[PDB]
Amino acid sequence: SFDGMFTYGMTHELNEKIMGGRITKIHQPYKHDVIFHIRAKGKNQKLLLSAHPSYSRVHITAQAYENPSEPPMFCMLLRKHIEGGFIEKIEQAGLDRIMIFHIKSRNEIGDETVRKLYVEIMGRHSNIILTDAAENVIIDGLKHLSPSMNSYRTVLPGQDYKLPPAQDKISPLEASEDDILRHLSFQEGRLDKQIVDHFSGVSPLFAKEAVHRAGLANKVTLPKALLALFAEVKEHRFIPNITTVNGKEYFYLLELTHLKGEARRFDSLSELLDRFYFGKAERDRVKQQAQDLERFVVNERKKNANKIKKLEKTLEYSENAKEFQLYGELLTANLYMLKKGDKQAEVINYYDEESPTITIPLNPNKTPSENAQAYFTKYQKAKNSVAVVEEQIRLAQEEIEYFDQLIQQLSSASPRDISEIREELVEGKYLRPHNPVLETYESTSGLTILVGKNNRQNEYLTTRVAARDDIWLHTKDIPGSHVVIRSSEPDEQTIMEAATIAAYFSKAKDSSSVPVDYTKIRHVKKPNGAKPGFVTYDSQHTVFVTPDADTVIKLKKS
Amino acid sequence: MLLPKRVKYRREHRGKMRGRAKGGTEVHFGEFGIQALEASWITNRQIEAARIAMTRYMKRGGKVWIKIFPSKPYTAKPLEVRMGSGKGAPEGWVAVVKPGKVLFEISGVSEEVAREALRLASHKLPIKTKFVKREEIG
RNA sequence: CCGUAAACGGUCCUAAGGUAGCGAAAUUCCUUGUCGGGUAAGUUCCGACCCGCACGAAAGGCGCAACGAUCUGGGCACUGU
RNA sequence: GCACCUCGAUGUCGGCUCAUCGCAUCCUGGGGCUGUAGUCGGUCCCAAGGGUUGGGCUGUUCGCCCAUUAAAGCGGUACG
RNA sequence: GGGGCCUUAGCUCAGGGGAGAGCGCCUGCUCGCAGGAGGUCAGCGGUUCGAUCCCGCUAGGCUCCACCA
RNA sequence: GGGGCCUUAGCUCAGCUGGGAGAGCGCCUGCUUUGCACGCAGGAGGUCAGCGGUUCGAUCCCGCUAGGCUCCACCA
Repeated sequence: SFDGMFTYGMTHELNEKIMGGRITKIHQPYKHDVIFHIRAKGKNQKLLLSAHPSYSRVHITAQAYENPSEPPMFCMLLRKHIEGGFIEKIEQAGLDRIMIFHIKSRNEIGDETVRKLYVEIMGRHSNIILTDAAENVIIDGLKHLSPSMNSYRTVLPGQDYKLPPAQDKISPLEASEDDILRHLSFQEGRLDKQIVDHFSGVSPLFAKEAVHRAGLANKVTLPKALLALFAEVKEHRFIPNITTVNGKEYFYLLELTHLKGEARRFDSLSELLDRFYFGKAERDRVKQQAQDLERFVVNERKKNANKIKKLEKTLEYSENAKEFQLYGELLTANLYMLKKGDKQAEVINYYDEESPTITIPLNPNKTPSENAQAYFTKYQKAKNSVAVVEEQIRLAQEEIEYFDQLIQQLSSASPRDISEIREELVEGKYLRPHNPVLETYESTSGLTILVGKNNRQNEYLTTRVAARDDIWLHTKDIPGSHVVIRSSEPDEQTIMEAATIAAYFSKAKDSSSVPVDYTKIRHVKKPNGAKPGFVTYDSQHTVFVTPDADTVIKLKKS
Repeated sequence: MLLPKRVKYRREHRGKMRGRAKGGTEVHFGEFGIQALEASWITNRQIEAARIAMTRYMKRGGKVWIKIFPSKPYTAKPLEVRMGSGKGAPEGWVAVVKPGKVLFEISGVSEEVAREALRLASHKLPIKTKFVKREEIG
């Protein structure tokens, strides 16, 4: 993955791309992602420094990281200390996953003092720490750590910065083959793990790729393959690509011979990291910002399912109550003797020619007639239950359909979209408490495509925005986004592209050839008094599309 | 809850209640009504209580005509203070009701429904009441 | 004043906005603050939390053996209190 | 609230001692209605005859708590 | 409870002829620029031709008192 | 004695005026993490203080029993 060799390649690319330059804007739109607006030679650049627990990365992004919320205090101190300055050089601290940024920043009083910004990408131990490069005390850190919790390398403002524990490994690059083979000491076959815990900044993916490039593991066969790979990495020779075998993805700066799969080679690492985290980063963000809403909706869906099962239990208690009513009628037609303490009295069949075995009803000590009358009352309550529980089952399936749709719209939604879901639910009273912005796309033929991600956006889009003869698209019998094309005539290619966008923004995102329907927006209506977000339609046409991400990324307008 | 939304003066003299009713003596909108026999200030809270007490028991029937309106404000000095040092703040609104005046008017129901509704209204009022009806000489 | 997890960031104002050490105090209205000890029961007392209306460094701050016809709590013995 | 009596003096809180009076009655006595099965209860009558506690905290009345009791009643008498 | 000062952009504050800064968000331009979203100027009602600007009141936020038996 | 608010997982607490029980901390299971006790999903735990009435379902509405805070006046 983004190992020491990858950092070596990332430092080389950043030295090639952003040399000198000016950091005009510093934005921190999320908890772990920091955006630097580098004005380098030529055009503007957008450097991303991410310290996610699983998705931490450093690359030059190109998409628009929207929702610039109110900035946290680390971002404010970055704009106080770093903005207006220049970048001297970008170098790596050896072969470990440590990024050093040399910032020639002018101070706020007018003079110049160089600042060193340290970026560490260690998975869940990732952090961004800024030092003043003369005394090397920590001015601020992205994650603040205590002297007790993570006692080594305490990150506090004013505390002298300390480096991450040494791994006790040799430098893998420029290392002689003799050196490399005089310390791994292969005995029983832990080869990849030996490369991992003996060789600086090596992912297990590079070890498993090296043991496949060696072919048959051997005393000299393995070492020669590893030396060749390290020499290529040092020569800056890189072939960035994306390979996968089933669904879950992998990326590297070198071509993969092992774990053969669909291999999508990239031009540079910037487009590679833009295409890779394109879905995962967005998914981990609306999950981390709206976990309470989705937890509430899933819990309420479980409540409704348990409610339906316990209502079907009362629907069986309906048939149970009829037998009790019949027993009460039999007791009534015979209650003229043995009134005192009446129970297990044999009853002669009053109905049918069956003459079924004498029954022996047991009654409590109220009155011989009030027990049969109590049975008859239970029967009246049972038939009123037959009415009301069927009404409640109908309401519960309507609620489950709406909540499954809300799960779908929250699962495929962006930061702003999930917040708009929040507002919608609080309005619904479900959550205890103006021409909005939407998402737009441009087709191949220049036709504008509007996609509504939330039901509050969807009802406004369907009833205010789009005019007549606009083709409206939705996935057949599966919840999805509502896609409308604002042109009088839709080209077949436009319809295909909008159907792929609607299939991508659906519950069938990880499906193939998912059904989609398209019709004019004049043919959609909604009932009054029902749940909002319910749109029904008639006279529609069906086409089959495959929800691939490439087409959606290509069709962006912004 | 009846009150004027704007007044010419917020503080007025309390006035006098001598003599009979100047107007509103005869029932001429509804069929039955309450005729006042004594004079006192009627607070709009009492008017609201009497109106709800009539309207609830007349859930099916005609509307109620409220012939009195609390146009005169009364001032209430805050408690535990010395006498004088300026007139106090206005607290509420009362209607100056003289004997002989018609208070509430009902038409469109039966006789006993109207009598019981007027009795329930009269038990909320601070004045002696009587039952009157329209006279057609005429 | 407003945020952000003492400390840092934005703004007004001044000469500058309380450092160390103490803290419900001979200082705390709320208030008999909360917890624990002591008693069967403790608006007093003791030890901590800071939530210090309105502690604070020679109008000195925090501790301190010995000392006091000093003040405030708790025990043994002793008794007509 | 007012300032009628007292500024050529009407000693003001809380306790101790001694009490007395009115029930709008805390218990004890006699009853009605109870959604009063019995015990225990709830509400409203008639009834002042008698009795209505020992402590910890705080100057405290009051109040909280401990242990009882048939109950640990409200007030007036220059807040006796 | 009684005097005095304010309620103005998301935050902090200036301010009878029709109202603004710094920070927070954008816009193209390679340590600074020239522009835009957001203002019931806390609300009501009177004087005139118009009120943030003058006034009588309601809620709110600070400051000083609430003493003698 | 007089009014009010609550008793909900081991702990701190929401649950909108009856439509079918949860957040955080806490205890386990599995994944992941080169490394600094920095991550994720999935499980339990509740007769909603105890009992019995109402209706088709009651923490919610009702009656009857255990409990805890508030709320009540001095004074010279």
